[PDB]
Amino acid sequence: PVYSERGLKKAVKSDMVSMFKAHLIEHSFFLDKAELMTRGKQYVLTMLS
Amino acid sequence: ALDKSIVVNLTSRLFADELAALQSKIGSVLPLGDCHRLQNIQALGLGCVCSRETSPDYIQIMQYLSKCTLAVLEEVRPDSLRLTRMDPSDNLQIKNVYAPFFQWDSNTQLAVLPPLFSRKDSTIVLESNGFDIVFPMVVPQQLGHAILQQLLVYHIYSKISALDLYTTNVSFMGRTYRLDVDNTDPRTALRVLDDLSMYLCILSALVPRGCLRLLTALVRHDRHPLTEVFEGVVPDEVTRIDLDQLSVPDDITRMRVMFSYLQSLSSIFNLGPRLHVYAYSAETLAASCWYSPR
Amino acid sequence: ENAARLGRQVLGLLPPPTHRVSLTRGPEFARGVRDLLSKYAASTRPTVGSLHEALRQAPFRQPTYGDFLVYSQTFSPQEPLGTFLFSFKQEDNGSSMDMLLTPTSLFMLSGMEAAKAPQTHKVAGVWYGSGSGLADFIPNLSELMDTGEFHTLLTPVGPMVQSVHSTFVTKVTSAMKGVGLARRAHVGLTLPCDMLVDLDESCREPAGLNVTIYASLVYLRVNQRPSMALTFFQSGKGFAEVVAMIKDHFTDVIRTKYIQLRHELYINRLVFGAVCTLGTVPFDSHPVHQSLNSLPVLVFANFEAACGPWTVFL
Amino acid sequence: MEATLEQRPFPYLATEANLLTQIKESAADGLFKSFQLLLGKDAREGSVRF
Amino acid sequence: RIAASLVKIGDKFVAIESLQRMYNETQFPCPLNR
Amino acid sequence: IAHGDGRRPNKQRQYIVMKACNKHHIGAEIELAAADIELLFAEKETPLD
Amino acid sequence: EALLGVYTNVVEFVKFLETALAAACVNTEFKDLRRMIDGKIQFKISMPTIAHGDGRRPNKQRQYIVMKACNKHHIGAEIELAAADIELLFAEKETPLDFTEYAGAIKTITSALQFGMDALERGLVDTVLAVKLRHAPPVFILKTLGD
Repeated sequence: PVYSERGLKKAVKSDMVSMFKAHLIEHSFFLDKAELMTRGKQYVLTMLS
Repeated sequence: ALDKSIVVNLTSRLFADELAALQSKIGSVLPLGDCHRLQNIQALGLGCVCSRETSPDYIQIMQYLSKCTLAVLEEVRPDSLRLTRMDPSDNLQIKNVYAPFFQWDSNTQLAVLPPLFSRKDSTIVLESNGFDIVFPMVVPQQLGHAILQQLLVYHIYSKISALDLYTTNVSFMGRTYRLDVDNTDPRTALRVLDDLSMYLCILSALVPRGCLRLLTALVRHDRHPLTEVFEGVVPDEVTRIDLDQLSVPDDITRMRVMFSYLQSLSSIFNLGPRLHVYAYSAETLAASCWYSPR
Repeated sequence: ENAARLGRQVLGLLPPPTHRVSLTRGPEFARGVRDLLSKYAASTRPTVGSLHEALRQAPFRQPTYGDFLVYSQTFSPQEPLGTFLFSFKQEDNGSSMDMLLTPTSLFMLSGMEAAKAPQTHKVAGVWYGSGSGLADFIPNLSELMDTGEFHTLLTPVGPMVQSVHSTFVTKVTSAMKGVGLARRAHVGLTLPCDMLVDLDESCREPAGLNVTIYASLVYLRVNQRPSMALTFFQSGKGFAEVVAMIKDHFTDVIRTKYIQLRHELYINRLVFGAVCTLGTVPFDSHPVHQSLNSLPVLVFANFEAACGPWTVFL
Repeated sequence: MEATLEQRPFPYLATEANLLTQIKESAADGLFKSFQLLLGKDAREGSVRF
Repeated sequence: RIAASLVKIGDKFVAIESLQRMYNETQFPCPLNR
Repeated sequence: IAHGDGRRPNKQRQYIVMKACNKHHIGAEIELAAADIELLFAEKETPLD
Repeated sequence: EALLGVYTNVVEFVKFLETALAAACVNTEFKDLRRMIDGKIQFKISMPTIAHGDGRRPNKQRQYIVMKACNKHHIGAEIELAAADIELLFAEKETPLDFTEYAGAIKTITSALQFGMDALERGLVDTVLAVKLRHAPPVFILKTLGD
């Protein structure tokens, strides 16, 4: 709710579309990123929780 | 009975200097924003429309003033301001406080006006809070219209020129007063004058021919007490309409249509709301008026 | 037994008695003041019984209903309850009749264009099969629009409360002051969205106690014939602004009107419009959109009616 | 015949879960069809008639 | 009896609240989201 | 929340939400043979029958 | 056509004396706060000194007069009640359909009066948290002033 306490005006919607894109590039295919990450098994667990 | 009270919470304890300036203004009408009980100080006074950094627009302030709800101050604490408010028909007590003093009596009208004669006298600052309470002034209608008379004269001639005894001074009975029109925005005061120009070249288009002839039988022949602006020289345009004959069934329409555009000029010579005073006590300066908006 | 049930209903709706504290005796003053202060202290606490005692103080003024009597072909049986009512009183009829004009029935007398009114033109034709039964009862639908005297004949009345429609005579009850009680619910005034033009919409003005509804009746020409157009407005900006705001709405009409008056000048032709003051809606009570059979109709609540004389504007 | 909303005074039941999160926004941008707001003067049980 | 999640910070015991639940029910913005 | 700033305080609010069912249909298929239904009836023949 | 379920929120709130915020404030509930106008408690605070034997003038005891005041906070909750709601609160009832109509006016008023009483317990926790934030300077100012 911290993003939309004020209500979905025109500047909040634009501020969420930038966050659908930033979460789609980084955090997608998260179980395939666990091999290359040295941290690994704790990244999946904070993703899946 | 019903409740009507507006307490205004001071978020910081105001000083001892500016507490005496508020308590001198007790019983003074001031317009606030909303009709509910707990009110912020930044919606208390008239200072939202009469700033310091920008040029005050005395039409726009007065235009703003017949929108608002109006309240009467009753108690000034160092922590709070308690105000009763004004129902649209309720007998309420009021006090004559304002510094250009004018005598009131019973069966008079009053009208709430922007601080026209002195802006600095009305504005008292709360530097312990960051806001300035701008009081209006309440003035009877024979004087209250008379300032709107003199202010509409000023925005015509000062646009012609761009002198300070005729265009600015307001002649009350036995007194003259200077208006504070030095640094003003005229952009809405010319909007009223642009609305006069439509009615005034309509009232000139249907002047009755009989009333033009009653001047020419009186401006040079006899003495009337208020015709003395006109001397024995008649205007040059009155005789250049006199040249045709009189006719009653062409002047009944020129009076009926002239009758309706004089009712329409009460949308262009408006004061604010009215305060029907029914009692007055000069030993206390404490009247008791009867409120009516519009 | 059944007469005693009414004794409990009348004696439960009576006003509360005024406190009679005797100021001449010693102990009788002490026991009368104590019952003022044992009773205000039980009207201040937030318990339910203190709120149960607080509403019997009823300073209510009342609506004053007017009983009209209209021909049934100048007034539809399909009228929404809450329609505004006018009265056209040109002459003295031989019988005690009256002509009540709703704003969808005054659309057929006016003949204003359907580009202005797309939805109330389809409605005003399906209720009025020819438009002749209205226009036959006014013999001066051209001489009252030329001279500019039609607004002098209408008196505003109020919203509609009851419509007993019959074959030849329709009984119409209005509410001329106050909030009209149906005949039991409170009837709010219903205007179409086609006619009502807001002024409070914008891209911080004071939240005043009250907002008013005006009625403008505007003279103009269509098909090189005299006609008119009635619109409704809604704002609480005080009388000096709104008359200056209605002139901004009719900027496109006056500029297309005096192209013809620049040719020829009659003094019957100068008067243009008239603004009435219908009534006062309370602040921020938003109107609820409704549909009829699809007619967008704004119905208000707590609309008490007033009556202002028609003041000219131009 | 579609199913419609009705404001009749039903005997409503009590749920353990809260419902209040994101309701004020979801009226504006429609999370769900067929809702009706009720403000202060009109949020009550209607008078039963039949 | 008060319910609070206490944490030890060096030497002191300090409770930790979060009042965001009473502002998310009433749909007012929480004052700690400056 | 009732708080005493310069707000206009909110009255009591109320929402009403309507939900409805969603119908679903499932099909299946059985093809029985001709002679299967035919010889379901006659018996007391030879033990091969 | 069916009616498969009928459900409704029930609001519960942890009041002010059961939150952990009362570990940062002392709560002394007074009977009628409208009786006293301003609290003007005056303190006489005296600091200690170290006795030195250097060439300057000797150490004198010191007092500081600190004048702590009381800031008043006012809270209002508004409640709308319908006119037809309370017209049938006073009314005489005998049929069983008017007992279950009178139960709709006693469960509306007492639910609109636990509305305004709940809104004052939410107003305590707001107007303590608004006080704690108007007297909380940030770290970067106070870390070097606190040393």
